[PDB]
Amino acid sequence: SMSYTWTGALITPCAAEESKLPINPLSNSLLRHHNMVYATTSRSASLRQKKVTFDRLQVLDDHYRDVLKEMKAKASTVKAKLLSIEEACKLTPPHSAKSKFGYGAKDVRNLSSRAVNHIRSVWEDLLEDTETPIDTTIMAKSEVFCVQRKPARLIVFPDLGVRVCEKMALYDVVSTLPQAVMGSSYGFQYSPKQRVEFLVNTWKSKKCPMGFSYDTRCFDSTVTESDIRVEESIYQCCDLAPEARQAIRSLTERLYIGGPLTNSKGQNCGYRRCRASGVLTTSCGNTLTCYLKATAACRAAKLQDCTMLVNGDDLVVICESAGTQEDAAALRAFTEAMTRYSAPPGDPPQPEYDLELITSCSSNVSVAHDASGKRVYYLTRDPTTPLARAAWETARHTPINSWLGNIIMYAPTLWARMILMTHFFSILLAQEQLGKALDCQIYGACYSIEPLDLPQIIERLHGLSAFTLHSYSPGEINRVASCLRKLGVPPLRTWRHRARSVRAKLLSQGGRAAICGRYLFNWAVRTKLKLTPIPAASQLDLSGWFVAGYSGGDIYHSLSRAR
Ligand SMILES: Cc1cc2c(-c3ccc[nH]c3=O)c(C(=O)NS(=O)(=O)C3CC3)n(Cc3cc(F)ccc3F)c2cc1F
Repeated sequence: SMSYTWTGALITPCAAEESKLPINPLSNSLLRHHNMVYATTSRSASLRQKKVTFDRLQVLDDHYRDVLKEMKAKASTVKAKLLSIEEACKLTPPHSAKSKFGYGAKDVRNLSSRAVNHIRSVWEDLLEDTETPIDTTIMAKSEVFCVQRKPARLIVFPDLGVRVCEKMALYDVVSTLPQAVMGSSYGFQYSPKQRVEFLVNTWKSKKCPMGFSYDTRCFDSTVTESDIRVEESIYQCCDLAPEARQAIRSLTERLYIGGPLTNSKGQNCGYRRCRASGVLTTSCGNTLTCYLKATAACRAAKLQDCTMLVNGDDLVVICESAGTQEDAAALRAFTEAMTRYSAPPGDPPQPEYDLELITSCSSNVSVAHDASGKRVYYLTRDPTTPLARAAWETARHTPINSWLGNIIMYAPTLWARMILMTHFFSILLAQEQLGKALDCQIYGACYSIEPLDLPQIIERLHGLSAFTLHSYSPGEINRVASCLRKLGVPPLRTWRHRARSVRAKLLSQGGRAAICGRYLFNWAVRTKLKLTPIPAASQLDLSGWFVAGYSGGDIYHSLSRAR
């Protein structure tokens, strides 16, 4: 069946759309080639519609059926809880899209009578009606990139009331079921340090390792109605409250398998028969589907001792080599099996024999040295997108600060320490905003974090070595330096100079600012300050940070104030 059908109505914006990076003094201090930075808009939506619309042909076999039964036997151990309305309301981001029914995210979070009444009505409707397709809005996503232009990605999501109900029925399922089913292969249970440890230990565990990343083209569009019903068959193995069982059944038939598309103007846009990108099950469902197809494809390909690491549609496989020619042929057999399963490749996978050459979750393993000269493995990535987005976020107030998420997740990297920390601490200190909480995203969930709490966050995630790495690889240094020339970012010497300045100012303030000066900027001086465990680090409640993926799932993970 076609992933989408269209009526001809356009994918419309709801307000004015900015596509060019503004010429602003603060962003220009970071990145001077402003014309290279752009944001996607609804103006390119028709190009994306063409790419995501195609017929799916899916052929299932015994390997697929065998793996599915194995997955369901593991799902059968799970007991999932129905969330109360209050619990589901607290998981709603403060800036989540308002309902079309007269209330918004602040009303949901405040448990306003109108919001609660409407959520109760939507819940009862899911329990009573098993078939009426649920309306969804389709919008073009506004995302920033560096040239060499991508068309806008499309986001499809139901109304706020339905999103609260999805949490009630499925938040516990999507949070706990993936690790129960996939075990160590489930990527979202790992912090970046745990992920690098898992990749390095897996790589070194093979007698002669071979690894590859597998890029499915337009994954959400490749997801069939059969895949979404198979995903529900796994959720149904949980012990569930009867209302949760009916809600999951109704949500599957009325929303997850497909439904009508409406634009921002209220016009009928078309019909979807594939994965919606903006529902609570997007991450979990994609992860399960990708794991199932890949596990079965490994068996069809006769790949030896496969270890998968899956995050949604992002897949990396590490296995035992059977020799270069045999590996090349088995990888072609894997691709053929994935294609039969309706997961054809974007670019053909390539066998890799060096762990540092593999890109998974847009990241690669690299090596640096700690204060003792000991080798420390860590995850890095090409810094082009992070820098382009940091420049955008400097010129415009954006709802999500990718720069803050990048400092947290890529804290050990040369580029996050020398450029992102220096730039934003310099600006925030000048604005007396170091203690102002900002929103960022970790594995798709929204968190409100104060920049002054970064040292203890980084220590907990990455260890104290994140503040002592030096002797970065020549390849990594070259990639960063080349990116700076390309984007017109000042060279690393300028960053060191700016860091010494903000470091002095932070130290002069005492308190949490001085802890930022000491730990975050010790790299900038020859006269190193002594770095001991931060007392606040052991007290941090990082429950919920690295449990599951929630991208597109409308999840907020910071504390709700009492009432
Ligand atoms: C080192 C490291 C950092 C991240 C971050 C991450 C970086 C910066 C800020 N905040 C973050 O969370 C994410 C991530 O953005 N997750 S997500 O669910 O929104 C997914 C995009 C939909 N991931 C998983 C992931 C990354 C892809 F680039 C692609 C697919 C994926 F699953 C990571 C894996 C890692 F090894």
